[PDB]
Amino acid sequence: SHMTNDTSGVLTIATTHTQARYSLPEVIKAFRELFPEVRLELIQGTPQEIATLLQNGEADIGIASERLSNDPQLVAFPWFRWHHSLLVPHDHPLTQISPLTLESIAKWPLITYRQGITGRSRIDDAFARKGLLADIVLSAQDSDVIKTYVALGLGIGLVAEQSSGEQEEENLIRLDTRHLFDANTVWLGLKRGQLQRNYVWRFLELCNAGLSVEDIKRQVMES
Amino acid sequence: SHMTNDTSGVLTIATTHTQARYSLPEVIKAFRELFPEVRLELIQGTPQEIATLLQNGEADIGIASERLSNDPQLVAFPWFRWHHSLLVPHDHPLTQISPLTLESIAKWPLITYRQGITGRSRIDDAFARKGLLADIVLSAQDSDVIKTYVALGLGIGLVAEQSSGEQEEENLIRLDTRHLFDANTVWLGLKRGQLQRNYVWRFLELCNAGLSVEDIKRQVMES
Repeated sequence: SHMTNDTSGVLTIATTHTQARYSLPEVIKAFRELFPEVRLELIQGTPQEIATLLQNGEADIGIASERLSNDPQLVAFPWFRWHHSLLVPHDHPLTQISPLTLESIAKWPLITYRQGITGRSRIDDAFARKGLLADIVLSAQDSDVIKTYVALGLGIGLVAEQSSGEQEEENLIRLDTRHLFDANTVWLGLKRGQLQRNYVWRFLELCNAGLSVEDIKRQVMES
Repeated sequence: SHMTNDTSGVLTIATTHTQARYSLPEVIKAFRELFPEVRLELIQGTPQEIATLLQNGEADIGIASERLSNDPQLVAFPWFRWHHSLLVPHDHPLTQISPLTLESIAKWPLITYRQGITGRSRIDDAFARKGLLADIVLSAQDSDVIKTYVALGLGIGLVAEQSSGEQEEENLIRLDTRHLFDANTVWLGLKRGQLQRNYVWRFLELCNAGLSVEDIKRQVMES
């Protein structure tokens, strides 16, 4: 097979709860087969921590939807795009509405992410187009807390579509609302101007077949 | 409790992933029956955030295992005690190793809470008594990330025992390690010298048959 079979080292990834649970596992699987002798470590944190770990060299790759593509000291690459969905009890009024609207949604107590995490600004901007503030009864740092309080009757949720919405957890159900909110990007961030072991560049290629190692590198070293 | 049918206001509780998921829901159900007209809001955050929100009055009650009982500006009451347990795949060597010792566990990749959160220091200290550092292969902000990576194969997990609760892990098993680590405590904190609405005082009581309302007030106020 491959030439990367005795490649060794330690790849440290810093990431959020969202990608840790809903996107990375697949990629990690692929990477462990490809690089069996490379130790992989993860640190979970907020976007702001992820950016600091990057600028200190405490992590090799940072993965999040916020603050990586706007840091002078990093360089970030698109991984995939995603949208929020509505998470509601299986028989909630909103399930007998249609077309779903922002007006519609703004009527219910809302359970979603704190500011500056998992696309929260997209939710806010969506309502702002209609002059509205959302009724936020729970500010979560993760989709799992959201599911708990939707199940518990406290309000409806806005979550990342990939948080599976919640397909398994029965009595809950995801309603697609692509038409109401703008898209998000998950970013792959590296420290600007910093050389990296081979398995680091290879790792970006595994998340996004659309990236080329040459172009990524040429672009980290621009400065 | 028809005395309190028309009690109204906003109760803001600040808390961690752990209690938001595994202990509060029950209490919150109780509270919503008792106080149907009071609006309940939750903020999820790190223990240090929680302390700040209390200092600022941005939250009425703070609930966490760390940093509340040692802040000069807060007053904290014990809610209950809890221990870590060991989360491993169904067919893992550790399920075949018997008596489970620190030294044994120390051999494997650990997936556990980051320092400062969900009793991590009970873990570090336990190991330090044996001259050991744990191999942290993933440092987590919450127990669901830990579940995902243990399931994936990355390593074994040290998790709060209470996170087993619901939809309990398919092909994972919890091994009892109370004899190996010390207990943790979950605190209920209020701002010291702060006056409150009647329902805040009740929430605390509702949480703990131990404390009475008068003793809570007396002790928050005494300084």
